[PDB]
Amino acid sequence: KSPLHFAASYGRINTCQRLLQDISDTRLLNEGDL
Amino acid sequence: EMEILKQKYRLKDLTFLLEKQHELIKLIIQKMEIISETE
Amino acid sequence: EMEILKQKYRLKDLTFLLEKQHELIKLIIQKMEIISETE
Repeated sequence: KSPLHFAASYGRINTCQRLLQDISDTRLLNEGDL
Repeated sequence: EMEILKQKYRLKDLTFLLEKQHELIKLIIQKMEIISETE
Repeated sequence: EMEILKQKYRLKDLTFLLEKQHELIKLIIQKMEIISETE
């Protein structure tokens, strides 16, 4: 969760591909921060 | 009035150098190793 | 007219500090570990 909020906020594209290999997973895809 | 005008030219490239640097700073973050800070 | 002239001296080293920094920023990119970003 917080890794994805970190990695997507800085363009770290390869870990962004790595965390999003989980299929049919959307709850953490659109979760918000504080 | 000539003195301020060359300072503006000396400032315009100065920020231009910084914007090239600031884009370069993002490239460190774009490609770096972070395995200790798993968080 | 004395006030603007010391600002030019205070600006001339300021960009000079930045050019030394900007060359130093390239050295991070010149020597860094990038194994996660295979791309």
